Amino acid sequence: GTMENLSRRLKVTGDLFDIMS
Amino acid sequence: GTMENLSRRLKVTGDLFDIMS
Amino acid sequence: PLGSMSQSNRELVVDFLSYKLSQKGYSWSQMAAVKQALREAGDEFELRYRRAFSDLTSQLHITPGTAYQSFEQVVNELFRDGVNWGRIVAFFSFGGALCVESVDKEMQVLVSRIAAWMATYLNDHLEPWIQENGGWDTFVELYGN
Amino acid sequence: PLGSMSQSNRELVVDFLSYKLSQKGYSWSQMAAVKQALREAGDEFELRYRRAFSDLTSQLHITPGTAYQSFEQVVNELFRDGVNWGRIVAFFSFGGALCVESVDKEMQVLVSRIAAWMATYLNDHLEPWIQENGGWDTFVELYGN
Repeated sequence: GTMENLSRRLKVTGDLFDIMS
Repeated sequence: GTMENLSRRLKVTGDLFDIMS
Repeated sequence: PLGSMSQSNRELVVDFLSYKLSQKGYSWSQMAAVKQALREAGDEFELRYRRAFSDLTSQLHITPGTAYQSFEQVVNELFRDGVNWGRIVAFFSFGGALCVESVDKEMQVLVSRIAAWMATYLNDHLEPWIQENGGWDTFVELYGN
Repeated sequence: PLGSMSQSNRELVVDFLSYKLSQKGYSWSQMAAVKQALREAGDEFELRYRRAFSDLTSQLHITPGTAYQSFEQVVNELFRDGVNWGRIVAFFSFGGALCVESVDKEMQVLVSRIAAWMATYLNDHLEPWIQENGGWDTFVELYGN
């Protein structure tokens, strides 16, 4: 859905952020 | 006198600032 | 009203000095360090985010009557399967983008509501995890400077 | 010192969203528009100042015993022959540089004292001029971006 896609983009960008720290 | 000179530099910079507005 | 001129001027002083010290790098409080680390982590998160997708602010079609339900849904899916510092950063950036989108589309009323929804979610569902994982201090160590 | 009481998670939210709104140029209150305007004028003041001269933290020779007299002498001379918004900006930038110099030299104790001296000068000696000249909203009209 509309917000399912948003939270997926947020989730994956945050995870990338978390790994790089 | 150190403080008088700093006062002068602040006062003239403030006035140029005021003029450009 | 009695005393508000004086009070406003004290807030300007505090705000200007604080802006100026943190501008020059000096973290004086404990939460000052956390805030500084959060602001910069937010900036980096959004730089990566917009470099990979559109602007984080364009991905949201929100109205005052519908903002709450949308916010709680996006956040609940973001943490549905775990918490980590990066997703917590994503959670702040999302809220930040909601607020920017709201002021831009002339729904300024939503700003302080969004802050409340964030604080309530942060205090109810993120703060236990934070305490188990070293507190905000561990975050400052991982994402500051 | 400054902001020693703003340590809640709710404040962390409020701080992050404030940063994001003003980073994109949006104010959420009349006070917010004054703070943003004041911060920007100070930056622009200091860039103008440090080009024509040295950075204004470089010249200062403060101690706890002389800080007050130095602050009052400079400020009294700044406004000796009148007030305007430019000089008030200079006044804020001077206080800011005193604070930065103080922290840089490991005299952090002076930050809160300087903040009080600025607030006191503002409320007793500048505030009538501010009121007779349109209040801080007029400063925002002239110096807001």
